[PDB]
Amino acid sequence: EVQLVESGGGVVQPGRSLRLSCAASGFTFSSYGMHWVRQAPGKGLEWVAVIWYDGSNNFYADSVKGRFTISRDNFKNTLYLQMNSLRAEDTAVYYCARSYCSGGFCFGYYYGLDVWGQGTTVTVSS
Amino acid sequence: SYELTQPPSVSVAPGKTATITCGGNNIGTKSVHWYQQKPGQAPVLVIYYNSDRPSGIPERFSGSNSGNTVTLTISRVEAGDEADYYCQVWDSGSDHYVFGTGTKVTVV
Amino acid sequence: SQCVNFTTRTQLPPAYTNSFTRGVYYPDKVFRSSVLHSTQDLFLPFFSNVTWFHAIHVSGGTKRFANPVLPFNDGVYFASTEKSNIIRGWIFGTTLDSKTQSLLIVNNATNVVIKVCEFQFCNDPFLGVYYHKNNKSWMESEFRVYSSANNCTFEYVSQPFLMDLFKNLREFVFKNIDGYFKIYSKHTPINLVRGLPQGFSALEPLVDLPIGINITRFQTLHISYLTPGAGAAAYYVGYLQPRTFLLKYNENGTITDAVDCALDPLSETK
Amino acid sequence: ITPGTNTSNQVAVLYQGVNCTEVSTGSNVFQTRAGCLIGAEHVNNSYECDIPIGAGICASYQTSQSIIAY
Ligand SMILES: *[C@@H]1O[C@H](CO)[C@@H](O)[C@H](O)[C@H]1NC(C)=O
Ligand SMILES: *[C@@H]1O[C@H](CO)[C@@H](O)[C@H](O)[C@H]1NC(C)=O
Ligand SMILES: *[C@@H]1O[C@H](CO)[C@@H](O)[C@H](O)[C@H]1NC(C)=O
Ligand SMILES: *[C@@H]1O[C@H](CO)[C@@H](O)[C@H](O)[C@H]1NC(C)=O
Ligand SMILES: *[C@@H]1O[C@H](CO)[C@@H](O)[C@H](O)[C@H]1NC(C)=O
Ligand SMILES: *[C@@H]1O[C@H](CO)[C@@H](O)[C@H](O)[C@H]1NC(C)=O
Repeated sequence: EVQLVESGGGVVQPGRSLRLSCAASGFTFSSYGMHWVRQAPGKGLEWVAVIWYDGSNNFYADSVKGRFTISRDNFKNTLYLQMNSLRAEDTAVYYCARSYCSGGFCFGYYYGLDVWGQGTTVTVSS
Repeated sequence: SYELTQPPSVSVAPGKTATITCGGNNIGTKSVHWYQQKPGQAPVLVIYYNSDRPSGIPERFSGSNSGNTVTLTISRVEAGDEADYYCQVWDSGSDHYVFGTGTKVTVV
Repeated sequence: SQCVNFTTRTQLPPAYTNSFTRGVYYPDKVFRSSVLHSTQDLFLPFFSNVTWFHAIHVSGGTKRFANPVLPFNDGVYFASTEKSNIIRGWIFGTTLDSKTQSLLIVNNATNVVIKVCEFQFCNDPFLGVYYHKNNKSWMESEFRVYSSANNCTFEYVSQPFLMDLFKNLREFVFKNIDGYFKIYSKHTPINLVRGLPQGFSALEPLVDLPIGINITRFQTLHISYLTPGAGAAAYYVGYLQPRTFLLKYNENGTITDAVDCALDPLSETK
Repeated sequence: ITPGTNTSNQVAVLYQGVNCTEVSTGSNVFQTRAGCLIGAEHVNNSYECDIPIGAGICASYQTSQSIIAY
């Protein structure tokens, strides 16, 4: 039953905010580090942010630093992405993905994003 | 930022093999993962830890990382293998997960 | 860089042992042959109390065991018993924050780095390695020791090398005198399985750095072996004191034996 | 007061001209006319003088060997 369900996407004008969600079920959510990866239409994959298994560490992408905030609720099995000061270049489909944490470390040497969500569409247009 | 280079497109005949080149700086010291994304759906991990396959990926896929030569290999190419492939690493020198530019694999 | 945070921070209880007769080093660089020479310097007194800890280099498992910050006093004899090079270096200073200068002596796989800066050290200084299965070799790729380093007053990077990632005993003496941080070192392959080995071995001068800072505390830096998912290294700390020592030089110049004059009336008579 | 280091590392200490109260300090104190002797077992036997201490008091190393004063 391992699955990831994104939601919260929508159509928004520049400057406005948006909170994305990613419901996880079928596995041990607190044992995986969660990622956000966006894909602009017709373009490649771009890594957004990561949060470790217990939310003690998080790393952001330069393009979203200072505007995006990542968080997780471990008693609800949900990953969040707060997106403020959105720009037209934030238009993409946003994916969440899991990756196994070794023993308190979610660097990504031994494991990759083995399970991806369906995705949620974000469009920023005037 | 840390750059990951890939050839934009690779063409192969069915039954032959395709080789996809991931270009990185000191990538011989990094652990490369590969993702297959057929148009319309989310990407799928096909190679992790440079050469390990997940439980469901067929044995036709394999990866290498030897002598600054990280490579995804698909033997006995089928029409269903027509997808975009990305390499991906964790670059601690910049605290960034970096995805490659991508390679479109069309089957001639 | 950016420090790695640990939610569960603990440290093993300290343990106590005895210095036996180690810590002797060459005070001067004068060739002396087949003679007894007497000098009063900061020496590790014979049979001195020593505090020893462990450097846990593997997690198998979400508990971060941290090294303790120890006093420096007048100088330190620091020894390490390990198979692989787990102990990588130390940080020295008084406040160990951005308010004062701080010395950092670390040994990454490429070369040795010595920097004296206004460091803002991490809560848990981290050095992480991962095993490259396709190359059958370990590669260190995590170095998160300090979050900030400004107004540096010293930098030194040794020539690159390849560190190999039967125990090894690595002994050092650190002495902060007259603006010079003097380090003496010695390496021997020891056969012991637990505890500091009893014996005599003169430490040779490694290097004296004109750092010119005040040092009252220090902390040890170790390596972490990242594993997908027991023989940890052990280090020992003793403190120097102003003592008069009688050193015995053989025909080739090696210090073969020493007498701690003030240890006991017998040594005073010697 | 010491025998040869070739013999033992055990030694006795004489504090010259002091009382055995102002005084490392083992449980073998003995007040000689020359001072206070610490670490030598006083013996009622009489032997030849081996290590002179003074006032007719001498010290030897004898048997489990130990420094004795006599
Ligand atoms: C070493 O130190 C401990 C306390 O730190 C003390 O109890 C012990 O007696 C000391 N050993 C010696 C030989 O003085
Ligand atoms: C470095 O020193 C200068 C003056 O020596 C001071 O103005 C500056 O603030 C210092 N750096 C930091 C980060 O405070
Ligand atoms: C000095 O070195 C020579 C070199 O063989 C050796 O024969 C000699 O024993 C050494 N001297 C001492 C005192 O060990
Ligand atoms: C120590 O005394 C013994 C006699 O018991 C003698 O054989 C030996 O030569 C002495 N040691 C030295 C260094 O002369
Ligand atoms: C030593 O001191 C005690 C008490 O202080 C005194 O009775 C005794 O006579 C003294 N003996 C000598 C030899 O000074
Ligand atoms: C020596 O003899 C005296 C009596 O003459 C006695 O009081 C004393 O305890 C004796 N000492 C020893 C060590 O036997």
